[PDB]
Amino acid sequence: ICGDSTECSNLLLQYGSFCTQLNRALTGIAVEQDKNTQEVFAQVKQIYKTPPIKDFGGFNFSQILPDPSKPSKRSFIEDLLFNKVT
Amino acid sequence: ICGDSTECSNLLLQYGSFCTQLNRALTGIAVEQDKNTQEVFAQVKQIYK
Amino acid sequence: FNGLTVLPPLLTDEMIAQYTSALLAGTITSGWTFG
Amino acid sequence: QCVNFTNRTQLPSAYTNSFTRGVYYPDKVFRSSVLHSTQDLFLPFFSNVTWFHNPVLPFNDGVYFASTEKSNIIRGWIFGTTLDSKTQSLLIVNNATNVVIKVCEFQFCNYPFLGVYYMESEFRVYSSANNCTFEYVSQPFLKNLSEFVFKNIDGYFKIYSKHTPINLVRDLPQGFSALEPLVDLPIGINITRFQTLLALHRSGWTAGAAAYYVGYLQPRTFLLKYNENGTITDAVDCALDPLS
Amino acid sequence: ETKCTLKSFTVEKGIYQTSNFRVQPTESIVRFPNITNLCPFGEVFNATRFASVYAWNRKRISNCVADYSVLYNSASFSTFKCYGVSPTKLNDLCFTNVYADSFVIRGDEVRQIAPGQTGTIADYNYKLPDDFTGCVIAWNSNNLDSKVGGNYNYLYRLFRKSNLKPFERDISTEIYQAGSTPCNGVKGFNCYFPLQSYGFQPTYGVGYQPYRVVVLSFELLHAPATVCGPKKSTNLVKNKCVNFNFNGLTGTGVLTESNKKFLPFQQFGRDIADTTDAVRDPQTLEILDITPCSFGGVSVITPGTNTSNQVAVLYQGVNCTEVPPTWRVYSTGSNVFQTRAGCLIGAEYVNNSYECDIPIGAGICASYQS
Amino acid sequence: FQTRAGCLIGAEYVNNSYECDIPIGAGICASYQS
Amino acid sequence: NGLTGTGVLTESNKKFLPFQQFGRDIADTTDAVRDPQTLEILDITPCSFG
Amino acid sequence: SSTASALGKLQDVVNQNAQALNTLVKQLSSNFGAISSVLNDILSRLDPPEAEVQIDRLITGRLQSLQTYVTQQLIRAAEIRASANLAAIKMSECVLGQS
Amino acid sequence: EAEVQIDRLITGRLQSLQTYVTQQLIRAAEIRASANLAAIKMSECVLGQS
Ligand SMILES: *[C@@H]1O[C@H](CO)[C@@H](O[C@@H]2O[C@H](CO)[C@@H](O[C@@H]3O[C@H](CO)[C@@H](O)[C@H](O)[C@@H]3O)[C@H](O)[C@H]2NC(C)=O)[C@H](O)[C@H]1NC(C)=O
Ligand SMILES: *[C@@H]1O[C@H](CO)[C@@H](O[C@@H]2O[C@H](CO)[C@@H](O)[C@H](O)[C@H]2NC(C)=O)[C@H](O)[C@H]1NC(C)=O
Ligand SMILES: *[C@@H]1O[C@H](CO)[C@@H](O[C@@H]2O[C@H](CO)[C@@H](O)[C@H](O)[C@H]2NC(C)=O)[C@H](O)[C@H]1NC(C)=O
Ligand SMILES: *[C@@H]1O[C@H](CO)[C@@H](O[C@@H]2O[C@H](CO)[C@@H](O)[C@H](O)[C@H]2NC(C)=O)[C@H](O)[C@H]1NC(C)=O
Ligand SMILES: *[C@@H]1O[C@H](CO)[C@@H](O[C@@H]2O[C@H](CO)[C@@H](O)[C@H](O)[C@H]2NC(C)=O)[C@H](O)[C@H]1NC(C)=O
Ligand SMILES: *[C@@H]1O[C@H](CO)[C@@H](O[C@@H]2O[C@H](CO)[C@@H](O)[C@H](O)[C@H]2NC(C)=O)[C@H](O)[C@H]1NC(C)=O
Ligand SMILES: *[C@@H]1O[C@H](CO)[C@@H](O[C@@H]2O[C@H](CO)[C@@H](O)[C@H](O)[C@H]2NC(C)=O)[C@H](O)[C@H]1NC(C)=O
Ligand SMILES: *[C@@H]1O[C@H](CO)[C@@H](O)[C@H](O)[C@H]1NC(C)=O
Ligand SMILES: *[C@@H]1O[C@H](CO)[C@@H](O)[C@H](O)[C@H]1NC(C)=O
Ligand SMILES: *[C@@H]1O[C@H](CO)[C@@H](O)[C@H](O)[C@H]1NC(C)=O
Ligand SMILES: *[C@@H]1O[C@H](CO)[C@@H](O)[C@H](O)[C@H]1NC(C)=O
Ligand SMILES: *[C@@H]1O[C@H](CO)[C@@H](O)[C@H](O)[C@H]1NC(C)=O
Ligand SMILES: *[C@@H]1O[C@H](CO)[C@@H](O)[C@H](O)[C@H]1NC(C)=O
Ligand SMILES: *[C@@H]1O[C@H](CO)[C@@H](O)[C@H](O)[C@H]1NC(C)=O
Ligand SMILES: *[C@@H]1O[C@H](CO)[C@@H](O)[C@H](O)[C@H]1NC(C)=O
Repeated sequence: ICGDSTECSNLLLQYGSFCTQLNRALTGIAVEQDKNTQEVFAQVKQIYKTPPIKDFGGFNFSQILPDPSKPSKRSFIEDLLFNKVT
Repeated sequence: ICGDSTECSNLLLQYGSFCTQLNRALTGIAVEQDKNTQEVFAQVKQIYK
Repeated sequence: FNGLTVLPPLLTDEMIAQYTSALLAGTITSGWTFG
Repeated sequence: QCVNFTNRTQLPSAYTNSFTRGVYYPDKVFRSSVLHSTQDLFLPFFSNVTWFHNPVLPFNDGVYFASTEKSNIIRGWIFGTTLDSKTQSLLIVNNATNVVIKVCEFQFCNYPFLGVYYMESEFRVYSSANNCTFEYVSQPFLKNLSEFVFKNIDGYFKIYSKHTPINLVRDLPQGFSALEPLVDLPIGINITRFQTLLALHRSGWTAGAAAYYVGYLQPRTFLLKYNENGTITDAVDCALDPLS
Repeated sequence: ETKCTLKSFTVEKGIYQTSNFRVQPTESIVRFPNITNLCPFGEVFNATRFASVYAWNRKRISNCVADYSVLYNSASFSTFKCYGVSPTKLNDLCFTNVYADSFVIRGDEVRQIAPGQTGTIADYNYKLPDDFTGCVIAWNSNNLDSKVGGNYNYLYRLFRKSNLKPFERDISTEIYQAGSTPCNGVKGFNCYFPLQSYGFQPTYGVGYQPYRVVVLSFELLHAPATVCGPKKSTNLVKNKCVNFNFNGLTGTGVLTESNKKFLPFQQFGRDIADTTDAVRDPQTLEILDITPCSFGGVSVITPGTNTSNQVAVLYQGVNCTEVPPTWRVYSTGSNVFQTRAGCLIGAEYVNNSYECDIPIGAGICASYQS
Repeated sequence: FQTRAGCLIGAEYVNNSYECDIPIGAGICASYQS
Repeated sequence: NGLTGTGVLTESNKKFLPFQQFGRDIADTTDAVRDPQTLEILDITPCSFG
Repeated sequence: SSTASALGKLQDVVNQNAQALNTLVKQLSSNFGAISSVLNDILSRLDPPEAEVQIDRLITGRLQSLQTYVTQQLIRAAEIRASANLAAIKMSECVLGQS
Repeated sequence: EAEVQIDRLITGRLQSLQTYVTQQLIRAAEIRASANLAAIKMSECVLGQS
């Protein structure tokens, strides 16, 4: 609103607490986003790992499991999704 | 807000784009209503008799 | 009016009635299979 | 020192397409890689532009003057209202040496020109100049397409120029090129008409290859694009096409 | 600070945003063009002859250094009233293409020289613009512009077909047809000469004596500046958040040698929303770029006042190289750390990883053992 | 062409019926083929 | 008669009581006027826009 | 891999946020009835007894803009929270068991 | 004085329009929630045994 002005700050101070609740609402929104992400994804208590040898009767999950080569440890489909949207 | 007046339009000109952002919401609302109707009713691919 | 406009809906009531008639005929004749 | 003639040459003023020429930098502000929408005076895209193969033409809002010139035959410019000593007029002469701009109550005759001698020493455009204030001297303004824009806004006379190499024979090139600002004059006159001067070889005047393109401006809105180097590379007119 | 901003004597274990900090500026930089010369104000003011109302004398002032102290300290000016700027800052600014319009009017009509004013000369002789910027000076000239024989050289208009545009000039002395029957260039009934002479005589009292009026009109940052004040320039310093006044353009930030290219006619540049990102100094004609010196929010981490009184201060989005809301105590030898969220002062990084208490951001979270 | 939504110019009206591409209104819409 | 406005004027079949001068329908929107010279009931419609 | 424009929802959410921020930051370049849209200039030009009025006009305009932006953000956050709850439910039944 | 009077008129009409738009947005959100519930109910109940 004021951009580093003493006169503007003094003039705005007499308007009362208008923007304090705005800052509170923005902080609440950010906390809400964090809670949304955490509650959507953190559905498990531990971290599991697939066995190194995989023989699932014929089904092939290589396209969905993460690839050890990539440092991001993101699978092919995840890589495509990340690259598509920017 | 002007009723076809030049002075009113000139005075409003120095307010920036309240009007663009205002009009940008009604269109979204209308598209939302159309999507609501389409998703509620168009649950099938063919028409039976 | 006074600068306000009302836009007509994309889907007419006849098409909505046609959807409902098709759905009802399907559920009477086929059941849950057509879903 | 000017006399009447007998060979009343009539220029076959044809019509042709303006295409997308006549875009100039509107402000003195640097912008890079940005799309800016500005409303000002411009030459409308795809408009009628007159081609002359020396009559009196109105000034209107502004004037766009183009020449696919060889050896720079065109020399001068005369602006005014009645083109007499009664009303203040303006004159521009770009000879082989520094260009001269004057505003005076000149007394123009029927067929003003410079005239050259074959070692050239001749200056007989006008006859008298009694009262006047402002003068200006600068470096000369001038096979090549030369484009100039003359604007008169708020007692300010803006002259914008651009020179380009050309190879096409007759029609204007279907390309885009910005016009950098050249000269600003803080002098206000009621200019409404303008002329053109030729460098005829006086030894018997011989000036027949005097061809130029003349167009008129209008106020409208453009959308210009500034590239990474701050040079306008594309423009879009607003009130021309629903897609536009 | 947290106790003051939370309104309690007890604070639980949590993170609370307190305030924000900025890097304060040091010294100041004033840069003005090297050109200097006394500006010709004597002729426009001390003029032997003054034209009529309908023929107000307009003069242009450019490429000069103007001192407004002499035009303000003198008490010879009966009225000195400005609209766009306070008179005390006239010598603190730089303009281009100054205009001075001078004339002589009656004493009672001095009130008509104002924006949005209706009258005789304010409507048919010289109409000021509604958004006028500049100043108006009026003073008494009875001893010089009034003679015992009566001065008939001052002619003012009374009749006109329509009103006058702002800053318009009309000189046509055409016969006015005041009735249905046209005059056809013949004076008679319903025909009047539009110009009339003043009755300036020394016998007249106050309000009727001739008054000399000068109106000064300015511009506000529309072109390269040419008329600066009497201020003196100074040297420039780079890589320091300082205050700058480049040819009237004021601001605060840090300057750097820019790499963008300016065409020989361009002065400065901007990218989005009046963000002046480059300047050309009027003296060296060199390109510089401006960026604001760093600032950002500050937050605290505490394990709860019930447990201890140790806090950790986090500055958001600020490079840890420069940090020293002074609180210099956390700048001597305390442990420091850098993360994607900013810089942390007062906490020690530990390599072990386990399910944790209060978070910070970017996957890094703090807790109590220190 | 005249529609319950208004008046449309530049595009011709046909008697066929396909899937809707650019919604117009009142149950009709246009597509590119002109 | 001092009441200003823009629109298209048509003939109307409304019957004013002999002492009114101009009518309206709802929300203070004029819809009919009586010309002082002829005393005829007209109808006002806002000309099209969109 | 081949077909594009298959992620419309996230793209339009990002576009809405970006355009909201863009118009909010663009609103700073309006006079709002004052003499200039930059506060330092009006501070440096005229007397504070009138700078108070000019800055008051700027303050009320910017307050209106900020309040509108905050309200729009609140509505969008509510919608996003509803969508997140639906996604969490879908993860609860469809993934961890047969529905 | 005309710009002042027009300013008062336009600003008041501005708060009126803003309030109308906000109420429309809230009502549209509620209607969207109701429509989603109706679509779900029509999905499980009409097309199968719930
Ligand atoms: C700048 O020049 C223009 C030239 O057109 C001035 O406009 C007026 O133009 C008319 C031409 O139609 C001039 O002739 C006059 O026409 C009227 C109407 O037919 C007639 O009643 C007069 O007897 C005369 O013949 C007219 O002189 C001219 N106006 C003036 C004041 O010269 C325009 O006014 C000029 N502007 C300035 C600031 O000088
Ligand atoms: C699972 O599918 C992947 C993807 O097709 C298979 O990886 C391919 O294997 C063939 C034969 O070895 C190679 O020619 C391809 O280059 C491989 N593709 C990639 C992207 O590496 C994988 O072999 C399949 N696994 C099983 C058990 O069928
Ligand atoms: C009047 O001027 C025209 C144009 O300069 C002259 O026409 C040219 O005459 C020469 C002489 O043979 C020709 O080579 C050119 O081709 C002509 N040009 C055109 C466009 O026709 C004309 O001869 C002159 N007449 C007089 C009497 O001087
Ligand atoms: C923009 O300005 C530059 C600087 O003069 C022009 O020169 C190019 O500079 C880049 C990097 O400095 C080089 O990679 C190019 O090879 C240069 N090209 C030429 C022709 O000199 C550049 O041409 C201008 N235009 C563009 C589009 O960059
Ligand atoms: C017009 O003339 C008067 C008198 O010559 C000038 O007043 C002088 O101003 C200078 C500068 O402040 C003083 O040092 C002199 O003492 C003044 N003279 C008198 C007699 O008081 C006045 O400055 C001139 N006008 C302008 C615009 O310069
Ligand atoms: C804080 O600033 C320093 C210096 O400005 C940054 O150090 C530079 O880091 C970049 C890569 O990030 C290197 O290319 C430079 O050579 C470094 N310069 C110096 C002088 O060390 C440092 O990275 C900044 N902090 C963060 C977190 O980025
Ligand atoms: C309005 O004044 C005119 C002036 O005569 C009159 O209107 C005429 O009224 C007679 C009968 O009263 C009609 O037959 C005419 O057609 C009317 N018009 C003209 C042009 O004569 C009458 O005095 C007034 N009309 C009213 C009060 O309705
Ligand atoms: C204007 O352009 C049209 C289109 O080519 C042309 O037919 C016409 O001769 C030109 N000149 C005039 C005066 O219309
Ligand atoms: C060209 O113009 C200049 C400037 O008026 C003049 O001095 C000179 O004599 C003219 N002629 C030549 C051949 O330079
Ligand atoms: C100069 O101007 C005056 C008045 O404007 C005029 O009478 C005179 O003819 C002009 N020319 C000369 C040479 O004085
Ligand atoms: C034409 O313009 C070019 C600018 O690219 C210049 O080099 C040349 O000397 C000019 N004249 C001719 C005859 O090419
Ligand atoms: C121009 O400025 C430079 C540097 O400030 C100075 O050395 C030089 O004397 C100045 N020249 C003039 C003509 O003012
Ligand atoms: C605060 O600390 C005391 C000291 O051990 C402890 O008894 C008390 O339970 C603590 N308060 C809470 C809320 O745990
Ligand atoms: C944590 O481990 C890394 C190994 O890369 C080491 O460099 C670092 O010093 C360790 N930190 C501490 C506090 O021991
Ligand atoms: C569409 O069908 C109607 C009904 O027969 C017919 O009158 C009309 O000509 C047809 N139009 C086209 C383009 O087939």
